[PDB]
Order: sequence, then structure tokens, then C-alpha cells
Amino acid sequence: SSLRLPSAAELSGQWVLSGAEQHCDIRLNTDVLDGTTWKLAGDTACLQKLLPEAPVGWRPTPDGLTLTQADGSAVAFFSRNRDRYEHKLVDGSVRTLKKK
Amino acid sequence: TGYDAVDDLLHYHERGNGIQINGKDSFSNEQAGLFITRENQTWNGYKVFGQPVKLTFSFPDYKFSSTNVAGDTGLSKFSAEQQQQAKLSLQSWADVANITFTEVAAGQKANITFGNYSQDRPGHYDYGTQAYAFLPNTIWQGQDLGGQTWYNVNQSNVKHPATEDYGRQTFTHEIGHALGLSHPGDYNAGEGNPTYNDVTYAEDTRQFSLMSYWSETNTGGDNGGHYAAAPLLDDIAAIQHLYGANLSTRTGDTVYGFNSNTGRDFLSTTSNSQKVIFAAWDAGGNDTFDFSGYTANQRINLNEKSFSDVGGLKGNVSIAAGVTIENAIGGSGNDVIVGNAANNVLKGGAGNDVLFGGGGADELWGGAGKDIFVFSAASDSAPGASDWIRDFQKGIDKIDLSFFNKEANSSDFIHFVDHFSGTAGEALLSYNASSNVTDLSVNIGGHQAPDFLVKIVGQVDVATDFIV
Ligand SMILES: [Ca+2]
Ligand SMILES: [Ca+2]
Ligand SMILES: [Ca+2]
Ligand SMILES: [Ca+2]
Ligand SMILES: [Ca+2]
Ligand SMILES: [Ca+2]
Ligand SMILES: [Ca+2]
Ligand SMILES: [Zn+2]
Repeated sequence: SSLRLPSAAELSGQWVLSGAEQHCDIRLNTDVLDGTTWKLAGDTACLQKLLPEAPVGWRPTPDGLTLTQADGSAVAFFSRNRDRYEHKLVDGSVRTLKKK
Repeated sequence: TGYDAVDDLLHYHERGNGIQINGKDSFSNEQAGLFITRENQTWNGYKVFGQPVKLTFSFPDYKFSSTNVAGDTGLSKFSAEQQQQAKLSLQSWADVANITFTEVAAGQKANITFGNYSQDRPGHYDYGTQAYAFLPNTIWQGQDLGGQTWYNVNQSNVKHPATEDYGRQTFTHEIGHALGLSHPGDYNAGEGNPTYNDVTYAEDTRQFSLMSYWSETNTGGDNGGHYAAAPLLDDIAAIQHLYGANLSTRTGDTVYGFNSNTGRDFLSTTSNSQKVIFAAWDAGGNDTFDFSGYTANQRINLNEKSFSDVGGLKGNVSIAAGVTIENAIGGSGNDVIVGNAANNVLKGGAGNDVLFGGGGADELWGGAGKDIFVFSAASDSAPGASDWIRDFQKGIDKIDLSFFNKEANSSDFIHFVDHFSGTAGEALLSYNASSNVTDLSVNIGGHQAPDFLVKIVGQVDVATDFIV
């Protein structure tokens, strides 16, 4: 028994990253960043406020979704909890990713 | 200091011993191994552990309209690619434990079998599941189902395991089950909404076991979107418990990473772009972790059961318990390379590296860049069996002795003298022009004779080449 790995295609679209009341609208695109990563469009300013850094890429995983840096290294991984994907910061603050 | 770097790396991913991580108990390599095998079911019998085993396997010619015990249909025999990759996964299990696999013709009774399925019921395509298998000795309705593994060929990675590592990992994982392994926790795909919150111990992630469903990032790893192809650290412990450790594997002088002589796709790379992810199992010889082709800053630890950050990834390389790797070669990035109690040859390569040989008689090479050579114990390099720094650059490289000071709770503890008095912390530097060798003697324990000695090829300027 194993989990299936969603395609960039089925997860691509309009998403909202909700933080400390702030909300960033990001578009998870099918544009290729690299071999295992696609492109993400969004306001860096907004993203810097809610995450330790403004990510530029993303990729689905069987259990969640990963927002990456230009070289593909992980910025923040969001686990899938039913209808939303959530990530906790070093201080324990929750960040939510939900498809609009 | 260069010592701090070494210290961080030696305390990276500590586990077991009442530690709590992510709100879960932390299990040690040994506990995790036993837990993954909690079903106690092996091909040698219920609760029969540590015996070798020889299994047969085949790729039956399933007819599309048949239905398997799970009620799935739209079946098919494994394609050539799938068979190729399935044979590579089988081998990786055979590499670590005493298992012997032999392929029988499609139609012969085999212990382990592989087949694809595409529908949950006639005319209905299943685009939701991935794969499943039955543990050995699984009696259901009067018949044995043990050893069957099934894959949903509608998933591209299952159809193309050779180009999609998740598919290759799925094969190794399902074979794990067919051999007797369980998920490290009590969860199952599709059975509700299982999440990392349902784990029994914190190390139940892809960083430690490919039998896990959870992202390696949960424990701090980062495999860049790749998936290990062969059994990971806790997997090795689990399988060796069931069928014993394979003491015949790579008993010669083996090289992992670049210029590998392993003949294993997962233990080798030919470019900076081809990242590796593996847990090393080696039974003998003088081995080397060659990571020279990578340009990323790396952290290599040669201690058994430890993690290294290789090729730009995090917690992607580890060494199984009971394994001794002797040499390591950094790449062009700024690396931290830590040896073990064996005699090691550590080379930093380009970039500004930190090297720590540990115990035994080591040979260290900083290579190009401003490198730091770290020492923390007199016995690390005792007179008569000292470490050798083979390429020290006066005014560029540095020798880190700060530990002895911190340990002595005083900064002025280590002090250079022109003549020994027998006093502790006395350091004496002398140059041998005939051989171009600087001899560094230190009397840590205030003995009649110094108890620490480092032979350095080159010259050292005391005014600039030390960290205390
Ligand atoms: Ca070897
Ligand atoms: Ca060895
Ligand atoms: Ca280096
Ligand atoms: Ca050593
Ligand atoms: Ca260097
Ligand atoms: Ca150097
Ligand atoms: Ca040494
Ligand atoms: Zn499974």
C-alpha cells in the first residue's frame, strides 16, 4: 500500500496562502522550473511576510505540497489535511495553502 | 570556529533516548527496525528471525479481464521497463540482507509476483490507487495470498519506473511488504485521512524509511523532489533483523558517489545534476564517499548511523549500523567533513572546508581554498601515530585547537613555548627544512613528554595560522 503522486497539472491553478491574517494569492503554474519542480507566480513582498522567504517554485508530493527556492531546495512543505495544506513555522505558527 | 561546525554535524538528528520530536517519541535505529517488523511474519515462518532465505519471483501473464483477490481487473503482465526496474529493487534488498531471489518462468509458482491492474471493476478505471501487496503467509478464505504485489498502471510513474523515481520507490516499498515489512505506523492509503499525525515515532518519514508515507521534510530532510530507490537506514535495520545482515556485500575497496565501482544506480552519479540518496551497506574493504563532482556546500559524516547533506540535499546520505567507510572527498563547495575512529583520508577539494579526522591516524587534505583542520583530543593524533596535514598553506589555512581551551575553561591554556617545561597547554612548533614538514607538539595533560603531535607538510605562521 502506497499513496499516489498527484500531477503538477491537477494541482496547478489559483491558490491562497493564508498567514497571520494576511493572504497572498499565488498561481501554481505548470511552467517548468527544473526536473522535479514547476513555477509559481505571486507577490514576493506578500510571501516574505508569511514565509521565511519568497518561494519561486513548487511541486506536489504524495502527502502534501512543497514550495521551493530557485534551485529547488525546500522553503516550506505543506501537508495535506483533508481540504487544506498546512505548514508550521519554526515558532509553531501555522500557514495554510488552499486552492481558490 | 571550525570546531563549532564539527559539533553541529555530530549532533545532527539525534534520536531515541526519551527525545521528543514533532510531538512524537523518538525511536532509535534499532527500535524503528523492530517496529517496522511488528507483524512478525517472515518467509521462514511466524517469528522465525535472522535466517537467510531464497525466494523465486515472476511476472505472470495476467489476462486483462481477470480479477485478482482484491477485486481489481484490467490486469497485465509487467512490461520490459517495469521488469528491469523491479529486478533492480529486488537486488537492493538482497544487497543488505541474506535473501536470494531467482526468477521462474511466468506460469511457475513463485513466492513474489508482480502485475498491473487498471480498473476497480469492469469498465471502470481506477485513477486513485497506487499499489498494494500482501505480507508472507497471508491466508485469506482458505488460500495463501502472500507475496503478491499489484500496481496501478494508470499512474505514469508505475508505467515508467525507470524515468520516474517515485515508481521505482513504489516497487521497492511493495517488495518490502512482500518480504515481511509493514508501514512504520498504523495507517494505510485510502483508509480515511491518514497524516503524519498518525505516526508512532517521529522518524517515520521518507528520510529514514521508504516504507513510510511521509515527507522527509517532516524531520528536516530535503531530497529535492526525488525519492530514494533502495532501502533506507531504518529499512536496513528492519530487513536485517528478519533475514540477517549480508556480510558478502561489497567487501572490496568500494567508491560511492562519483567514480563509483558499486554497479548500483542509486549509489552512483556522473554529474552534479544527478543527486544521490542512499543508506550505505558495505561489508568490508577500504571505502570512499566520493562527492567531488558536486558544487554545493556539503556536510559529510563518516560515523555509522549518521546523516550527511550531500549534493545540495539534506539528510540524503547515511551509513548503516556496523559499517565503516574510511575516506571522503568533498566537492567544490565549502564543506564540513568528519571522520570516525578509523584511519581516514579526508580531502576538502576546492572551497573553504573544515576537516576533522577524529580518532586513528588520519591524512588530511584541505585542497584549494582557506581550510580549517580541527583537533579536540590528544589521542586524536598521538606521537608515534599522528595525523598528517598534507597540503597546509601558510597564512591561508588554519589549525583549530580551540576545543582544548574551552575544555580547559581558559583561553590562555594553549600557549606556544620555545622549550618544553612539562607544563600543560604548552605548544611547540618546529620546522624541518629537509622534508618541508612542521611538527606541532602539544602537552595537553602536562606530561614529561607531549601527548599530542601533528605533522604538517608545509610551513605554519603562529601569528596567523591558528584558532584557539
Ligand atoms: Ca567495501
Ligand atoms: Ca570499510
Ligand atoms: Ca570543498
Ligand atoms: Ca579518524
Ligand atoms: Ca579546500
Ligand atoms: Ca587550503
Ligand atoms: Ca586522528
Ligand atoms: Zn505499503
